[PDB]
Amino acid sequence: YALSYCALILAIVFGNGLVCMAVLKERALQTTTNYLVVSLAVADLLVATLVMPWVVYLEVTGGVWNFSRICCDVFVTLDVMMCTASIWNLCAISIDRYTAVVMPVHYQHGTGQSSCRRVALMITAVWVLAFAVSCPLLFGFNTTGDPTVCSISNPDFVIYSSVVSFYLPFGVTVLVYARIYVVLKQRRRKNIFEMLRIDEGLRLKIYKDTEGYYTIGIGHLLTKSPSLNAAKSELDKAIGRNTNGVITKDEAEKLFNQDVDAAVRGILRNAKLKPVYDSLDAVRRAALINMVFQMGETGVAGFTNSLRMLQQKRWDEAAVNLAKSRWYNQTPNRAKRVITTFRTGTWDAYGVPLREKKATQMVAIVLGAFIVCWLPFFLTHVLNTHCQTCHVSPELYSATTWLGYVNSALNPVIYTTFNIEFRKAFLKILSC
Ligand SMILES: CCc1cc(Cl)c(OC)c(C(=O)NC[C@@H]2CCCN2CC)c1O
Ligand SMILES: OC[C@H]1O[C@H](O[C@H]2[C@H](O)[C@@H](O)[C@H](O)O[C@@H]2CO)[C@H](O)[C@@H](O)[C@@H]1O
Repeated sequence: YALSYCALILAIVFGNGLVCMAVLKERALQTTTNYLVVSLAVADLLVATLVMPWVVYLEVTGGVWNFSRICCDVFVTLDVMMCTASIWNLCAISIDRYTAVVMPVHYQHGTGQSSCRRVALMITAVWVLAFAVSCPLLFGFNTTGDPTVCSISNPDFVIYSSVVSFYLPFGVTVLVYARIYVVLKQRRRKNIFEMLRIDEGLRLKIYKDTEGYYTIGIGHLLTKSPSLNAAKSELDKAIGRNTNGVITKDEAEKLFNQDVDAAVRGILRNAKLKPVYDSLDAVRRAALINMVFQMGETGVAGFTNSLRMLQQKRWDEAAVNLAKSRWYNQTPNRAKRVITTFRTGTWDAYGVPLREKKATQMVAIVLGAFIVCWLPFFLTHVLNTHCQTCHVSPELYSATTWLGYVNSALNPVIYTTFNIEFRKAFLKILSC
């Protein structure tokens, strides 16, 4: 393992040096996921420039350390800190996907805004957790039986780190990804009910809506009066018990299922909206209900141009038509999802986007790469220092460590493999 390590050294500063270059420059690649990928790329850049040079020195000698014990402590803590930073970032990303999968319509909205003061706080956390875990070595816990041997030999620390460095964040991510699978495997279609839940949202206490009117449950307007009494009075009336401002989920649901009925009926009694709704399909019908839910039977009746266009089955035209509206400027995201539903006649507007599936797939493999690279070590290093049946030759140990450092240079090879836009930006910086 003589020049091999030096090859790896450059491979790591090369790939992850690019990964950073791509994100910082490429507008498209500047997303919350990627920003965490940067910090993970930084964990590998530091490893290659502050830890592996010393790993290459201890390799040239037969495991003899001629430098200050203070210089050994720094070296060993950094090695722990980066590896701690890696696995934990990796977990931060896992949760990031979990939210993009479980709550996909909200994820897109909450990544398109001042969503850096979160990312900041996640990266920060991960590094500060990284440091605290490693710092004991710095303040004396790097004890060995000979000063020329520079290694983590402490029986207590090794157990601690193994849990906090690996078996905990690994256990988190594995159980997160367990749930990612469960959800994506459970491809339940959507309907009018799940649609409006997303768009309207569900609340149990009374609240003032966008117009300033008292509301509760899934967009149910209680009263246009400025009285919180009248609101509760109408709320009781609609449920059949003295609520006092609060309801249950299931109450909220039944109240909603009525409003949807009233919405259907309201349209069939309308002399403008009925012929449209008859010539629409189960799904596209659902988007008309949705507009009338948002805007009432007569407001929706005022898109004369678009209502005809939907009857004449001109879908694409109607969509470009409805964008030009005051409805769109007011609530532009909800419009985009209703208009897409009309255009396509599908619920891909409320699904998990392709872009995100492909990310969630990618970072499953980056995680896979890790556990394959680092699990060998954490089993060997634990069993070498807590020993009874030490079938643990130093030849093996050098491999398990070698394998662990190989991991760093792999990430950018995975990012080019599966992500097209990285692959695009990488050849863009290399082509100059
Ligand atoms: C089990 C807890 C544990 C956790 C972490 Cl993050 C560690 O650093 C990777 C170690 C560890 O042995 N480091 C020092 C060794 C010797 C120099 C290189 N390096 C191996 C990568 C370690 O024993
Ligand atoms: O506009 C018809 C609907 O009015 C209420 O719900 C609205 C209301 O306009 C307001 O709270 C807000 O803009 O959203 C919700 C629906 O989007 C009624 O409670 C509904 O039954 C009507 O469909």
